[PDB]
Amino acid sequence: TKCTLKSFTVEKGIYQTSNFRVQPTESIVRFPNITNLCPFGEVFNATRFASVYAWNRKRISNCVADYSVLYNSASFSTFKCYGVSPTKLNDLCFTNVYADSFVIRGDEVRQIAPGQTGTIADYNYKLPDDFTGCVIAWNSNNLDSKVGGNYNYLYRLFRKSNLKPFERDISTEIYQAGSTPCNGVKGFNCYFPLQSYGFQPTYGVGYQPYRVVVLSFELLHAPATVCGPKKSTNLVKNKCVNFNFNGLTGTGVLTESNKKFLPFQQFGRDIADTTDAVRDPQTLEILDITPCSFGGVSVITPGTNTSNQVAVLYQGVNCTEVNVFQTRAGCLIGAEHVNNSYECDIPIGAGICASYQSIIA
Amino acid sequence: QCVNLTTRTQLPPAYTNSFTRGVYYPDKVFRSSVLHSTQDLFLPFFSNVTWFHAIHKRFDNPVLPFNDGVYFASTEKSNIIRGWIFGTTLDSKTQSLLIVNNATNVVIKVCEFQFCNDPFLGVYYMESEFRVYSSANNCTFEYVSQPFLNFKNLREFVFKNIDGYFKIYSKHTPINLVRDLPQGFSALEPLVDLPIGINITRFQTLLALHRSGWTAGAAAYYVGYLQPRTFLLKYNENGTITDAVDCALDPLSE
Amino acid sequence: SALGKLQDVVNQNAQALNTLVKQLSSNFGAISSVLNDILSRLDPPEAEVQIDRLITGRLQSLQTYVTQQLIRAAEIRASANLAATKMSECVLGQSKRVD
Amino acid sequence: QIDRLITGRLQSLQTYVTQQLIRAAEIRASANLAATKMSECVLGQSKRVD
Amino acid sequence: DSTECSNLLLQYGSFCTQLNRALTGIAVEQDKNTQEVFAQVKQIYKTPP
Amino acid sequence: DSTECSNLLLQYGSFCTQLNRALTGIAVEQDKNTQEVFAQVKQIYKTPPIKDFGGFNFSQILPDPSKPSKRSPIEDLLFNKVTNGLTVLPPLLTDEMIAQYTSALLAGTITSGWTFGAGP
Ligand SMILES: *[C@@H]1O[C@H](CO)[C@@H](O[C@@H]2O[C@H](CO)[C@@H](O)[C@H](O)[C@H]2NC(C)=O)[C@H](O)[C@H]1NC(C)=O
Ligand SMILES: *[C@@H]1O[C@H](CO)[C@@H](O[C@@H]2O[C@H](CO)[C@@H](O)[C@H](O)[C@H]2NC(C)=O)[C@H](O)[C@H]1NC(C)=O
Ligand SMILES: *[C@@H]1O[C@H](CO)[C@@H](O)[C@H](O)[C@H]1NC(C)=O
Ligand SMILES: *[C@@H]1O[C@H](CO)[C@@H](O)[C@H](O)[C@H]1NC(C)=O
Ligand SMILES: *[C@@H]1O[C@H](CO)[C@@H](O)[C@H](O)[C@H]1NC(C)=O
Ligand SMILES: *[C@@H]1O[C@H](CO)[C@@H](O)[C@H](O)[C@H]1NC(C)=O
Ligand SMILES: *[C@@H]1O[C@H](CO)[C@@H](O)[C@H](O)[C@H]1NC(C)=O
Ligand SMILES: *[C@@H]1O[C@H](CO)[C@@H](O)[C@H](O)[C@H]1NC(C)=O
Ligand SMILES: *[C@@H]1O[C@H](CO)[C@@H](O)[C@H](O)[C@H]1NC(C)=O
Repeated sequence: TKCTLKSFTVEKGIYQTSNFRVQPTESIVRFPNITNLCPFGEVFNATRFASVYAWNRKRISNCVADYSVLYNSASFSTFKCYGVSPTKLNDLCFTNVYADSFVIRGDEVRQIAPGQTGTIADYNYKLPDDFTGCVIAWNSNNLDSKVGGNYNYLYRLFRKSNLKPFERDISTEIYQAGSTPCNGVKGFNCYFPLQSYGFQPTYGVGYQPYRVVVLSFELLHAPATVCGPKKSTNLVKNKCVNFNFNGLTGTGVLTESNKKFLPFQQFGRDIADTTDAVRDPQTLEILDITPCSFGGVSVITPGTNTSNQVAVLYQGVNCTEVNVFQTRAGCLIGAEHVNNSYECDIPIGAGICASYQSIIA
Repeated sequence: QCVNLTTRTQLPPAYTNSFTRGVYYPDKVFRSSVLHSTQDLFLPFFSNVTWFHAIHKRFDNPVLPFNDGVYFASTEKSNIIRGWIFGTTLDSKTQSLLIVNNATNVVIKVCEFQFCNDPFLGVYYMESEFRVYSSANNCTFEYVSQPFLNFKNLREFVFKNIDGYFKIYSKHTPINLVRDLPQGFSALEPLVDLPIGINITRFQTLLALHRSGWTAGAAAYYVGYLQPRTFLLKYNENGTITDAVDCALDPLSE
Repeated sequence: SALGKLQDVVNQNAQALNTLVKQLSSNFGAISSVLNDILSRLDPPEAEVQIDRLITGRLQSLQTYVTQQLIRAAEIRASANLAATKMSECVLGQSKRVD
Repeated sequence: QIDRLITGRLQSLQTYVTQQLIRAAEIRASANLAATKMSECVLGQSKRVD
Repeated sequence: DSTECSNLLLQYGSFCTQLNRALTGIAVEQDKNTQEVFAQVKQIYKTPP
Repeated sequence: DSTECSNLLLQYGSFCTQLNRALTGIAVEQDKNTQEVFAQVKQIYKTPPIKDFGGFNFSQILPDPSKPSKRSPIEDLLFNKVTNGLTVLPPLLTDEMIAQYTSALLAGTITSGWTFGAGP
């Protein structure tokens, strides 16, 4: 009070000196129930993969993509992400996800990167320099190699020009290396472009089949719908917490509500357009958001010439949320309530007055 | 597969009064016993809405400009109206949106379709005729959902394209009026928001033929256009919109 | 409409409080009216500017509210002084003042 | 540019409205005094000095 | 008459409604003042000829 | 609850202190207004139990013993006919005590004339 009044002597009276703030204790982040996961089983766990030339492209939209399941797996030898980091993949959201799947050799995994060169990048699968996404590769000698030789996997070895980024060439036209026309016959100087990798189990680690899935993340002006899973912190009621319900954030006490919402409605507003009711996304129940018990802190004191005893009034604050007496004005601490009636010396409010005789109210 | 329909009877389109229909919830916010003034794409009260018929020989399936939004009213019995055609050029050059309700479910697709000049479905007296497209090349979005659906049923729909979001609001109403729109109040609940992100400037209704040539089942529908204006909506104790005021209709409502 | 004078004061105070609450929903030229959205969507060099715009808009609203409350307080004080004069002169005595 | 002009003109208009409210309060006090003089000096004889 | 100016002005909220309400209150207050001062009789008295 | 907003708000100085002090002055002014209007007597007068006033009836303005609020029927009708950092401070005098002050004034002006306003 001396600090507020800028004086070392305080006259008898009540002085509003501060404000009592209930501090938020927990953070409650409830978003919708985790449903509709992205089809990563039909990409990674596919029974057969495509060749590098006719590489499969699967467009992934309108689902929840959990990338930590992929990142924490021990079955992948390469999980190199270009243009984004794996830790924040699970938080960001993308418009569409392109999953390109193919089989290449062990020594050819390095060529699936921005800015690289080789047969695969020049003639089979070319990645842009400005590529945002992840390259995931794992050994598949168990499935894609047979003892006689698996000749179901093919690669382009010849083309007149290099491929553009994200281009597919499935043409089986005879490559013309000379001035002479090929005329469809694999004679002198005219070779067939697509050659096969004879994948056998007894091969070296640089020649064994590797299944590669390249995920391409783009953000376009359309609404982004491939989002990562959002966790749901265990709801805490009857405490002043910071709530985040479906992107609506605030601070309040969440209590049970008797308001019956219509099924399409999620939040509740009063006359002054402030959110006072909300629907929990996990469990369809209605919660009232009562603002935390902020109040004024007033100091009731006699003159410093008389005594140094003080009392504290918390305006509009119940006594259970802070010589403690409950008044309609608020909670009064430090004053002894008496049943006798005297003249008003220091006004408290709601018919309550304080006086010095100790401090009585 | 496409089939030209050449047994139509030429007739000018009709017009009628909107009364106090076309109101929808502007947001997902509960409000109790309060009056809320909102600025949004709303249908004007007592406005001139275009009336199209399907009767036998009338088969009204034209292509109309979408403008800023579409209010679709349907005085429907026996489920003739099944879906809508949304797009800009309605060919494979651009990307178009298809809404269909067949005998099992509702399918919403955003793809590069080649639309027929006369697209329709068909019921044989069993649904065994689908002639609405010839191709589907590049799909961006697919969504299969639960089915939305004297004239006995009244179906109100509001379609909006805001910030790449397609809002479909709908309401089912049990009526017993024979010919025109009934006079009353019914606020349209929000049904589904679609992340489409595409340009739409034209639309076309999809009907169903009756085969036993073809016969058109008795149906009637109404097209209204959404304009940016202010409504004063009344919310009761239970939180439903029971009445509305158009701020630009007359000085009393102003 | 017998008690319209008290009802006008109650309605004016409630409407002024409601307007002061509804001024929080205005961005005042900023990208959003919510401080959390600005603090989560932008870096502090531009969030400082947006928060400054929200601060000056809300401060102008609060100054306007306090000024009109002071004017209404002066009016109510004048009415209360008149009421005290009527209490002293009409109730506690007989007044010769006409009307 | 319109934001600068809007905030300047809005501050000017708010200042004008505040001055008008203060002057209206003064004129209301003067009018209440004039009504009191009309009641007590014209419609009756007043014993109040000056 | 600038529509862009009004669109930017709507971001500031209901300041204009407040100012119009205050001016309307002053305008009706002036008529109330004249009514209180001069209309203290409901009978129009006339002097004899 | 934004700490960055408060840090930027501290650059503007003591505007908040001026606004709080002005509102505090208005709030104490309302209590002073009520004190000046209703608390003009320091003796709480009561009417006699027998209401023999020479034919004059004051039941509509005297407090009703049947009502818990101790208001007059006219005062009861008057009370029936009136219907983010924000706090509402309660008035210093409750409605019961303001009704008690009006009851004391009515008892004084009925039983004692204008004598109670000028002395005993
Ligand atoms: C149904 O009628 C429409 C309208 O004439 C036909 O659309 C025309 O198709 C021809 C195909 O050679 C085009 O050259 C015309 O430009 C089209 N006209 C319009 C207005 O689109 C449609 O082909 C007919 N259906 C069938 C199956 O013949
Ligand atoms: C004074 O007036 C009151 C009210 O006008 C009278 O009370 C009424 O008495 C009659 C006769 O029993 C009842 O029928 C009414 O219902 C009473 N009115 C109320 C409001 O209670 C009262 O009798 C009058 N006289 C005295 C001496 O008190
Ligand atoms: C693919 O197979 C592995 C090996 O059993 C399994 O652990 C994993 O869950 C499967 N699915 C995905 C999406 O990786
Ligand atoms: C959400 O999932 C939980 C189980 O994790 C289930 O008990 C609850 O009913 C679900 N709620 C909805 C709305 O689906
Ligand atoms: C509706 O429009 C048609 C032509 O578009 C016009 O003839 C008719 O009078 C209009 N009705 C009303 C009520 O405006
Ligand atoms: C309706 O369409 C969906 C999607 O094309 C299809 O799966 C379903 O079998 C169809 N039902 C009928 C009855 O045609
Ligand atoms: C769209 O389809 C055409 C042919 O159907 C194809 O040539 C083109 O590459 C496709 N574009 C995209 C973006 O898929
Ligand atoms: C949408 O389509 C219309 C008609 O084709 C065209 O005029 C308009 O420019 C298009 N808008 C966009 C954003 O492509
Ligand atoms: C709300 O609904 C209940 C029954 O569901 C009904 O009794 C009550 O009257 C309704 N309230 C309003 C304001 O319509």
